[PDB]
Amino acid sequence: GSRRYDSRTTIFSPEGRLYQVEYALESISHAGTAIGIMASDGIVLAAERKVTSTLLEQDTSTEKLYKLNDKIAVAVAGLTADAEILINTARIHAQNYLKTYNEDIPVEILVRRLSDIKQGYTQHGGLRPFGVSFIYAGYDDRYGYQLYTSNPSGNYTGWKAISVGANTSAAQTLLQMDYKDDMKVDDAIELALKTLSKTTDSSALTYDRLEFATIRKGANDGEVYQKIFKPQEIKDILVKTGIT
Amino acid sequence: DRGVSTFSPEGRLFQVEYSLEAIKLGSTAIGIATKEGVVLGVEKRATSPLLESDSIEKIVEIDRHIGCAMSGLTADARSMIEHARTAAVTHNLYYDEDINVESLTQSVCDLALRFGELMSRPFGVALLIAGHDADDGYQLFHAEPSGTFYRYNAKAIGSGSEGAQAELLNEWHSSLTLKEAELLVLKILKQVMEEKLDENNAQLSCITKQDGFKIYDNEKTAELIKELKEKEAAE
Amino acid sequence: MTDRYSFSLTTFSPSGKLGQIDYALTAVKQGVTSLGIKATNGVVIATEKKSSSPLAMSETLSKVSLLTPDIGAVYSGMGPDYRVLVDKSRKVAHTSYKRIYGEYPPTKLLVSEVAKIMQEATQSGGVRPFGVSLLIAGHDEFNGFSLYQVDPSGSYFPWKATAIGKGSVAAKTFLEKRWNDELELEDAIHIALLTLKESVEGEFNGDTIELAIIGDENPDLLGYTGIPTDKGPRFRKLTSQEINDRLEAL
Amino acid sequence: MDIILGIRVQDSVILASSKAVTRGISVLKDSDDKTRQLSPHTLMSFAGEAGDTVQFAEYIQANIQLYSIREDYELSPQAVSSFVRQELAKSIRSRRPYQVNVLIGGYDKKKNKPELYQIDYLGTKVELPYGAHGYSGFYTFSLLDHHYRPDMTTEEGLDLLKLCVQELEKRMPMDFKGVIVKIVDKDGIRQVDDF
Amino acid sequence: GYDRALSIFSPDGHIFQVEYALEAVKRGTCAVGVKGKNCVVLGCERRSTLKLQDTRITPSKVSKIDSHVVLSFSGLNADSRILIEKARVEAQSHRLTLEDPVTVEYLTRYVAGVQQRYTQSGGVRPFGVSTLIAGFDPRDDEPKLYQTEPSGIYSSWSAQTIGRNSKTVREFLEKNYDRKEPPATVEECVKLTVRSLLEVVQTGAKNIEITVVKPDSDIVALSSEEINQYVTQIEQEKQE
Amino acid sequence: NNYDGDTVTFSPTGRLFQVEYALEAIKQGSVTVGLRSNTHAVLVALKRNADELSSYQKKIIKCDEHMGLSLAGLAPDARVLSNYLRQQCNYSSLVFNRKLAVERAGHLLCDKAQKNTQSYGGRPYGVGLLIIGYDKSGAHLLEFQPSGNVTELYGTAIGARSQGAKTYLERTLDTFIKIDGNPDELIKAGVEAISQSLRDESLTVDNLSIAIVGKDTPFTIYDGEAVAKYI
Amino acid sequence: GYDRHITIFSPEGRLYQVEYAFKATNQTNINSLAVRGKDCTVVISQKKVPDKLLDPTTVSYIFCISRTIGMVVNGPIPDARNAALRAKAEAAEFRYKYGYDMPCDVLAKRMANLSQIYTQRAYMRPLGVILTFVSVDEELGPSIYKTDPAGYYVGYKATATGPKQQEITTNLENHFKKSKIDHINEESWEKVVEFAITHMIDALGTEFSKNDLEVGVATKDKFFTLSAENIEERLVAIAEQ
Amino acid sequence: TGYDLSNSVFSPDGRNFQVEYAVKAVENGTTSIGIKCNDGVVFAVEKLITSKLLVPQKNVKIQVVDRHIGCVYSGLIPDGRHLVNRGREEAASFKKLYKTPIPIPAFADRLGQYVQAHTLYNSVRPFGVSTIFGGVDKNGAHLYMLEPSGSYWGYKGAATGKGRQSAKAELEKLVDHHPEGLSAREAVKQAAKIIYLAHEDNKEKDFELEISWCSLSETNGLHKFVKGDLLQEAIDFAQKEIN
Ligand SMILES: [Cl-]
Repeated sequence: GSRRYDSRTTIFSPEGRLYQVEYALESISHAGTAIGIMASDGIVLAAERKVTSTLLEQDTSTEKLYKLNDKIAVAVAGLTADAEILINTARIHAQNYLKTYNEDIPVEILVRRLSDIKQGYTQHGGLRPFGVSFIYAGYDDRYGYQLYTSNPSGNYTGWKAISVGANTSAAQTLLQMDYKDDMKVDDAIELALKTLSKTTDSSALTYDRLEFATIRKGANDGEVYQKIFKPQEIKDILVKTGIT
Repeated sequence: DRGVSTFSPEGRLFQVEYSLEAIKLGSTAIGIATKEGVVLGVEKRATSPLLESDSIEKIVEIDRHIGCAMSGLTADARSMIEHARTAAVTHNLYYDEDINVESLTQSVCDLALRFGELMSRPFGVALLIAGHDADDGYQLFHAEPSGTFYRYNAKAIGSGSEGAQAELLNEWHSSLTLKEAELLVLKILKQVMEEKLDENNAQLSCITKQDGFKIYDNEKTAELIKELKEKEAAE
Repeated sequence: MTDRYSFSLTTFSPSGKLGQIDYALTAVKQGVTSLGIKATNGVVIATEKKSSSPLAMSETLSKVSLLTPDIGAVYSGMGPDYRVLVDKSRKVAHTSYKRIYGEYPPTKLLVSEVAKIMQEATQSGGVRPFGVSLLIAGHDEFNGFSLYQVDPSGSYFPWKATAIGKGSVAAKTFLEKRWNDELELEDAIHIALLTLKESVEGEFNGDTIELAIIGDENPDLLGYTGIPTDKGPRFRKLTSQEINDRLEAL
Repeated sequence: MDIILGIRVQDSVILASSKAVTRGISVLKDSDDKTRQLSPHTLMSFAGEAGDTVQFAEYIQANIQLYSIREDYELSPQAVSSFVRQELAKSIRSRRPYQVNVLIGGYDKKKNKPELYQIDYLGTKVELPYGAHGYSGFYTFSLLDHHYRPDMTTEEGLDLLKLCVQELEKRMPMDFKGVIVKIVDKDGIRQVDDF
Repeated sequence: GYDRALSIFSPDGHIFQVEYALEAVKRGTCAVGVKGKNCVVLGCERRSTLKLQDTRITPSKVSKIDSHVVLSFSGLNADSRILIEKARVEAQSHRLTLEDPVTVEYLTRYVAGVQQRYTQSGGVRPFGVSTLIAGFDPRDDEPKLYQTEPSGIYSSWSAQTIGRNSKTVREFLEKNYDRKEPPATVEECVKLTVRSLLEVVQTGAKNIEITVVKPDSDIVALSSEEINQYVTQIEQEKQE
Repeated sequence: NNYDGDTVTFSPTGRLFQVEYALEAIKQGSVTVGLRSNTHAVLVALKRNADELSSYQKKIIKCDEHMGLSLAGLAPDARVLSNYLRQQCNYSSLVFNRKLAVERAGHLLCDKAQKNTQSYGGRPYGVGLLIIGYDKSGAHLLEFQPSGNVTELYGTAIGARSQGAKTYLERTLDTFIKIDGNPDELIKAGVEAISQSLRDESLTVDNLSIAIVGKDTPFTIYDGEAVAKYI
Repeated sequence: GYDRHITIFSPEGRLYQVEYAFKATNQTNINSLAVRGKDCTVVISQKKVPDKLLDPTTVSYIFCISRTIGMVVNGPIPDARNAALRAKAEAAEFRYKYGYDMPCDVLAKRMANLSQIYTQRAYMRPLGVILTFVSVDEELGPSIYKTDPAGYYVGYKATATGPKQQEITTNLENHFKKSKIDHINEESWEKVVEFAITHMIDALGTEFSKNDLEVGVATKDKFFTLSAENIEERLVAIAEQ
Repeated sequence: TGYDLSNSVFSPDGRNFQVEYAVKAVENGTTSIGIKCNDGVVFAVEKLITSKLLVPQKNVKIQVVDRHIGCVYSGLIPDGRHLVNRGREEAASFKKLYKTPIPIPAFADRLGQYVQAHTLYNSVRPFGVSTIFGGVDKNGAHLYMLEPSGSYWGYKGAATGKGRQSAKAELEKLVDHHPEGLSAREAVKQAAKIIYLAHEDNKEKDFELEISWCSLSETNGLHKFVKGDLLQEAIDFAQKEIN
């Protein structure tokens, strides 16, 4: 029968590892680097695009940074199509919570839900896991500014600064060196771009290669603003920090 | 790989035969039937001295007139016990009477071969089901994961079983008293156990018509162990 | 008489590769060349009509397909896989959009829906991925003209111009030299015909080439008059004669 | 179940609920507490069809207590009231709807404000300075329209509530056997034992 | 649906998927449980490979199942959430129908039953998790500490450890824990728990988490500075 | 070899190995004999024990007042198949007020066994059955094999060493068929037939199991001191 | 090498089960041909009855799908009949739902889409057949549309299928290169059948008796197969000029 | 290699080896035949007497479908019964909806499509029988033979099982020597002879002859078993021809 052709995607190895999760993480290690840095007055999300071509329409393009609601955004590392399945589920969960309680979803609750979906694909159903790691950047009135990551295992953890995708070992050493707790958004912007500038496999870091975003509580009269940077605005912040 | 319900060339189900190997690795359980009652005893086998041994529940009540001892993957027994209890109570609800020991055993054994590609594998545990009813009197049954059950005058299961069974072969007779059967279970358990037998690492129980199924106190079993030591030293 | 293939047939290998997706991309590489170029006032998509026999009527086989009145699609790879995707793409444009909002979806969202269907064939039980890459050109009121590529993984990217299939590496280089942000639609058609001539071996004419545009509204192709807001389809497939006219000024 | 009242004052919410349980000809009980604590700073009173009332109240209680353990956090009164409303709005188009009307009195610890929500069996939610379900409101709303001020103390709120109960004891046909009164404030929920 | 028998017997009578789940537990960070005369303490390891963490918002290792019962674990973190959620739901369901909170033994028996079910159900793998479940029964002052594992067996322990290098800390506890006279106070019990973790942890106070559970729903988590005082006192006595 | 992993696979010579392996489980089972005359039909079964402390495994199962079987192989599979026969006998009675024909009972067992040999996931039944009965066309004896093949016979035997009893019956055919209106002599012939399959062990009081059905005789099972007469 | 057993991609981007289904197509060792007239569409196929014990009237690979649509199959008869029954059901259902007769090209598309599903879904095998659909369509006129185990389909001016398809194909190609038209310029279907048989004789290099051929003819509003005696009349006319 | 391990897999030839392996089970079985006559059909089968203990005339192999169709098969006997059970359901639903009894060509395709369906998936095994069947309908007599692949054709004479070559040779002589046709009573006699001649391939164990027939004149177009004097007359004719 059909048993012959079953890869068995949800089993332990003799060492007690999940084969498919480990191999999915190997896939993610080749994806473009994404960095999240959390400051006292905001969060930065910076990410490197993978497909440099002069003919790619950049201003209408979105492979890395996605909006989940007005308060929460994600940076993607891995298969973009897999990520969009999960993103649309997370957008729905947020609106279900808003409909039920008449309050915006707390960041951790959204993260846990997505992380539980990923977990399920490793324990039952016989399907391959999602080849995606997320950096979640968000704000709520309980914990304020929060950074999380999740990976194909369905495990999630909180961070002051973090990287996913390619060259994370190198990236995390550089962040651990220059990060301080009293840091601000403008300084964190500079740190994010400098870290990508050194870890990048490309010859030079340019505006056409980056997706950039900030979550500030520096809107008019104590609200929170999500800014997804336009190409010209990424070009300006590259000149300002002194990279180009 | 290969089917879960596959026959071997000798005409045996692979998974059933492999579950019998799991049962050999389990702790020893012994049952002896008499005209005064049926005795059930087990080796507890704590993995460490910090483990509170009284929480090791390898002897279990099914109804007032039916007790049960287990050996093998003891976690698998919980759903079998749950089914046995429900079957016993349900039959009392439908018929206003105690359920026969054989019928209860048969109901448990009907679960056994419900596996395939229903549950994904056979049970990895054998049961000694002991009880009393008005029709066939005091009875002891051995329920396997094959779906087969045999009645026994006496039976040992688990790691020391073949050694214990040969000893039960010589010692059992139709005129055994209940007191004699208690000592005989303690004797044979002490023989096959790795660690030295005492009230904390071994447990006795019985089922009589008058008092029903009773798990023995550690203080009561301790006296029977002391009585055993003296009678063996006596010759 | 059971579907027992409830498990994934695409899995991660030790190196992190999804083998079936890579192999699907290889099938796309073997397929005939197709391209897309975006102008200021339009978009063009084009491909070769590789006829399997001269007895076969190549007019009946449509490689360039209307999805909505303002959106068109072309492919490289396995033709039957493309055909069923066009059927599903047309239907999902109605079910998940037009029957809700009373208007056709914008290009990017229809692309997103097609992408979703292709992703699911990359993860669901008992199926292989689609062996095609699509080029989807379209127009909508708020985004303007656009051109998208969709791969077997479900991933999609917006392009100013690109090519896929057989001679895509050479064709993409040719387009990099010729493309600028001030191109008119006629200039983009001219560049499309020049680019496509390089990858074609045999005959090169209106009968062996399939080309369509997303351009101005065509009220003459609408089929009715009396509603000022309905101005006609922006999708138009160029005729055999219309292609040959432009090949003389080539 | 007959009379449930609620009044929101300066720094607290007071709920008053009748003690009688009557089946047909006989008053079976005269000490029934028609309320459940949903969280430490949120109390729900209820009235409606026999059986449905308690089943619904305990079901909501279980769900809010589950949320509290999972997040190690107390939902705001507004959030609890929206959850309750959705459950009732779902219920009304079921095979057999919950015939239960509720008042939710809570103290929001974030905003430092008392809040009173009135929700009927259809899922009709309103936030109010004072509320009532059933025939009670026909007598008590006019009173409260006259005597209520937003800056009243808890003691003034209790006196205003005595004036409501006296009016109901004078003019309503059913003997509702007095009321159990409970206060919800910054310090939690407590029962006024003498009323 | 995906029906494939993943947990099956092998010729030697072993279920490899269950045994390989125990290896996932062996990999997990160390967790320890010690019960005193009038308390239970749950100690947990935090691996210091992960710095630049946010300790406010990171999932804590000890989880409240109800106001009177706690659950810690060793193994796969994602798997543990599924057991914790099911246990939390069952705790409220028990209150709803029995009008009484769960006993610690009952909650353990439920979690253990879920773990067992995943060893003989089609299309699923076992949980790569062992748990320590601790607390006090309602209106009872006797301390309770139980352990569960992927197979579904459970049992009661005077003291117990699970996870990486649990062999070493179990060795320590077997010689240092006296049954005739357990840790009489909260101080004595926390000290013995920290001492036992200091055998394996090989770092100061950031890598140790302590949670004290007392009768009548009195659960509190110790801070870094409070734990660091125990670490200081243990090593100063050791220098002799 | 490569073609014995499941029941859905033919071998290159057109064989179904899983079915043949199930057939092997019957040969390992204890011996049981069936025979009949024109008036009565008899089952004789050698029951097997685990050891001296154990009971002897029951071999004979009653299906209706006029029909029953003896088993050899996996006993739980005999329980499943006998339960199915009990239900089909019962359906015939409740719906049509009709005792189920023994020939039709065989056809139903055949078709039930067959479905397990053609579909994936399932396994063949691991047991052989001897069905006796008395219906509107007189006494009947059937042999069931879990391949699906069911055969009507004057006499037969199945299990370990069953060839000995089967040869005896092949010689005795002309004698025992004529034993009409004499149940004790027909049982004697069955007990003498099963004796040809014995080695080392002999027929004791709790070893032997006999059943009979006939003209004015319901299906009744004899065990214990009830069979001491025939030893 | 389980990528050769089920319909998943090999490293080369190939589906081996589809390719092997194409080889099953020629198992019968039969050649078919289809051409278009002015008013008609003719399909001819070789008929081989090796066993004397066979009833020759029941041996056929031409099927009447609907009143207007005929289908000839190249491939084994079980798969041919599977395809025939489904096409009949699909044609009838189409008429019921949409109120007009299913066009030849639309039925071809539908059957091709079904074939595509078997190349993408693992539990279903491809059918080892090539299906040549013929009609005189009320909109498009004389029509030939052909489907294969890949789920490919296309319209044809004329076509051929079988072991010696290339020899027949080139013969037909060369005729249409001379005439410079997409069809057989002939009024009666009888003469179009005579053309079809003649050009198969030339291409295969074999003579035919009445029992060696099988013929199907589509006209406006009906498709029908010829009897042995109707074919004999055709063979006599070919020989006499 | 590995192409023969799973049903519905094409080999590089374009063959389904599992179906070809099912044919080997058919070739292993006893001989069964069919003869088309003037106004009907005759079926006959070889039943091997494994033992004296087999009750004569009791283990009936030929099966009726509806009241007008006869079915006989060689190979795995239970697989044949499963196919006839389905055939009976197909004939019943046809008669339920359309009133008229199922025509023989219609019935042939119902079996054909069902057998063919068991070559489409790896979750099922092909049928291990070749089935000879037929009867009388409104358009006259029809004889068919159906293989494990689902393949079937109409026949003047048909044969399958271990003695098929011997039988096929004898049937071919009848077709040549009787072009105007064979009578129903003649076909019964000839069917007996052919089974007796085909028994030389299974000559170790003695056998039992079983015949059935449908004929417009002799049975009113209904399926009946040949019994008593007419059976013995056919046995005597067969015994005379071998000697
Ligand atoms: Cl379709």
